[PDB]
Parts: sequence; C-alpha cells; structure tokens
Amino acid sequence: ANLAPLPPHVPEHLVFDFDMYNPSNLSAGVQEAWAVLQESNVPDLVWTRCNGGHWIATRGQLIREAYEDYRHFSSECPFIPREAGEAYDFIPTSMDPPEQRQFRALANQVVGMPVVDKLENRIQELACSLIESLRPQGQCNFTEDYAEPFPIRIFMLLAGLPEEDIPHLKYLTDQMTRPDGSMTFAEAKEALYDYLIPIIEQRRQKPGTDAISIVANGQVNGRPITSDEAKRMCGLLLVGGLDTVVNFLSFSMEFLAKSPEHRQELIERPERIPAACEELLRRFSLVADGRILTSDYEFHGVQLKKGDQILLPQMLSGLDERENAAPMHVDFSRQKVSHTTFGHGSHLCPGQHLARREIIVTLKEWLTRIPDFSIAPGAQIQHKSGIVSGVQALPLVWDPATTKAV
Ligand code: HEM
Ligand SMILES: CC1(C)[C@@H]2CC[C@@]1(C)C(=O)C2
Ligand SMILES: [K+]
Ligand SMILES: [K+]
Repeated sequence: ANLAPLPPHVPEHLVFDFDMYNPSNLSAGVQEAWAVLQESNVPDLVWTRCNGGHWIATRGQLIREAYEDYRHFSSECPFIPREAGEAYDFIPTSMDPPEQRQFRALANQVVGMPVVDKLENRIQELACSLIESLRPQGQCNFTEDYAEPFPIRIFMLLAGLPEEDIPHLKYLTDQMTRPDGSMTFAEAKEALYDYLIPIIEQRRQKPGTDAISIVANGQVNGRPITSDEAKRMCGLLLVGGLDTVVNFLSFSMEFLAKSPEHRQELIERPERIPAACEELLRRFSLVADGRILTSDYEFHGVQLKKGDQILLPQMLSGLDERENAAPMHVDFSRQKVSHTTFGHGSHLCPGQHLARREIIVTLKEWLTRIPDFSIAPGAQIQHKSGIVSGVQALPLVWDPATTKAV
C-alpha cells in the first residue's frame, strides 16, 4: 500500500505497519484497534512504514519516559505525518522548556480552574438546558445534539466568539486531527489563523475578559506578546476546545448506552461519578501525538536517529495491562487508575479541569433526567482514528415516560 521504504538505521524486525489514521482493527472499536500494538509478540518500540514512516512507543513506561525527556524528544514537530508536524507551530505545544513556559502560563490563565469556577453556572445551565430540550423527544443523534454543542458553546463563550462561526471552526479543527483528505493540516491551520488574526488585532487594543483578549494582551519574555504569537496560541486553544471533550463524551455515552449496569451504578451511587469519570478517561482515552528526535539517541536498545519522528500514544498508557489489570474492563471501583489521557511531561493538559467538569456535569445531569437509554435498534457504532479519535455517530433512543425534569 502506502508504505514508505524502511530507512537504513531501522531494524526490519521492529517493523509493524500501524496506520494511526485508519488502523486495521477499527471495526472492533478505535481503542481496541490501537490495543493491537500491545499484543504478546509486539515490541515495546516499533516502526511503522505508514504515513511517511515513524516510531511508535507501545507501552506506558516508554511513553511516560519519552514525554519527560524533552531534551531528546522535542515537541517542535509533534504531528505525523512529517509535513503536518513541520507546519505545526501552535504555541505553546510546539515549544520545549525553557521557551514554552512563558506562553504556557498564559494559556493556563485562560483555560485553568479559575476560569472553570467563573463558568460554573454557565456550564451547569447549558447542560441542563440542552438535556431538558432533548428529553421529551425520546431520541437524539448524540454527537451532534449534545457532544458537540455542550462543550463547543461553552468554549465559544470562554473565547468570546460568536456561535454563528461554529460550523466553520469545527470543520477546520477536525481537518487537523482527522483529515478527510480535502485539505492538508497546513491549509487548515492557515485558515484558522486567518480567522483569528483580525479578531486578535481587534482586541489587542483593549483589555477584555475573554480568552482571546487575554492572550492578545499578554506579556511574555518581558514584552507584549505579538499578534502572530497570540495567533499561534489561540489556534491551539480553538483546536483544544472543539475536538477533545466533544469526542470523549460520545465514547462515554456510547458505553453507558450499552451498559445498563453501569448506568444503574452511577444512578444509585452518585458519589462514584468523579471516580467513574477517571476510569472512563482511562478506558476511552483518545489522543495520540508525538515528538521528534533532536539527536541520535539509543532508547531502550533501539537506535533512534536525529529527525526521526516518534508517536507516543497518550491513549495507550492506560490500556497497557502492565499498568492496569484487565485494561479493557470498565471498573468504576478500579484501584489505582493509571493513565496519561491528558498527556505527560511539561505539556500536561491545562484544560483537563474544564474537561472533567464538563464530563462530570454531563454524567450527573444526563443520568438525572434520562436514566434509561439505549443505542438505536440495529445501529452499529463506527469510530474514526487520528491525532484525536472519535465516534462518527451515536443514535440514541429512550422512552420519554421514563425521563425526569428538575
Ligand atoms: C478530554 C479532553 C481533553 C483531552 C483528552 C486532552 C488531552 C491533551 C493532551 C494529550 C495534551 C498534551 C499533548 C502533547 O503533549 O503534545 C493536551 C494539551 C493541551 N490541551 Fe488538552 N485535552 C482535553 C481538553 C482540553 C480543553 C477543554 C482545552 C481547552 C479549553 C485544552 C487545552 C489544551 C492546551 C492549551 C494544551 C497545550 C499545553 C502545552 O502545550 O503546554 N485541552 N491536551
Ligand atoms: C494533541 C492535542 C490534544 C493538544 C491540544 C489540541 C491537540 C490536537 C494539539 O495539537 C496539542
Ligand atoms: K533497515
Ligand atoms: K513545527
């Protein structure tokens, strides 16, 4: 197929042609498809000839180790394929410490817990409002009726952007994580940057309370942040707010719709919701990006070459049986829930608190009003793989009579 010729320094015995954008066992579930990389005879570190050719760490131990060693594993070129990785200049993700820190502080300021607290009521209100509106219908296309609008509307509120632009922005964001082939990562990035620039210059004048104004008026390296730097950071924020929680919610709801027993557990023991959120985050982890070698380096007996790209699937750590016994089994009472769903190292997701709030509010408010629901009859759920994996569609059904209003 589209396999790049094996490079001279890469041993043939370490070859495993995994395609992160279309894994072979996708029909069994995306997490299950990636899990093949953790089967008995698969090395801890393999090389796939797919997507231009790149390494793939398959165990949590290596993934964590690599994300900690930024001196060897630089985030300068974090995306596969290389062309996308080279065009990827988002801030602060494309930067390594010490350079990353000043920009990371600003990014954290606009999506951190203090912001979540400020938005507590908006988040709560939107969830209840959306659910109450769907409740009497007895059915919904979950991905588009809730998974997308709930977190996206909250983010647009946070960023101070008009909801009218959602279709446009969500489309561009997806092209950077799960390209449909209509455009390159670079074209999508430039389109998003072009959307943001006029807004940034517009707000760079007066101090605002929205994320874009705060970024545009930030101070980094003892100077005002430039409009271009603000652009590089805001683009990252847009992608982070429009294509992460959105997909995770669908993996979680798909699971709940297929498991009455787990729905009942949370209905009867609501105090377990926080823990359930964490276990779902482990089992349905969905991100996978990587790093690039800054110099020749021997890692776990494997000769990595400067310029080599290495995928470090955040998704795989928690599915690693070496980290969690019976990894594919969802156990809300699981002891020592281990995962790197939000990343590891200096780039550990600063938006994870907003994410957990949206997930926990969804679990609480959905089960409170629509405790009983199932996958539409005859429906077969399809997943999609990429930098961020997702659910193509999730048709749900329920008897309106069983629903409750608050
Ligand atoms: C379930 C939801 C989420 C998941 C699984 C997730 C996952 C991740 C991961 C794996 C990284 C590190 C990537 C790397 O090391 O290259 C990251 C970075 C980041 N995330 Fe999230 N994220 C989520 C939600 C959010 C939300 C809601 C926002 C925005 C409002 C956000 C904003 C960011 C930002 C700004 C970074 C870059 C941090 C840096 O480079 O220092 N994330 N996220
Ligand atoms: C890997 C990510 C989840 C992280 C935030 C959005 C994302 C797709 C990036 O480009 C950095
Ligand atoms: K070789
Ligand atoms: K780059």
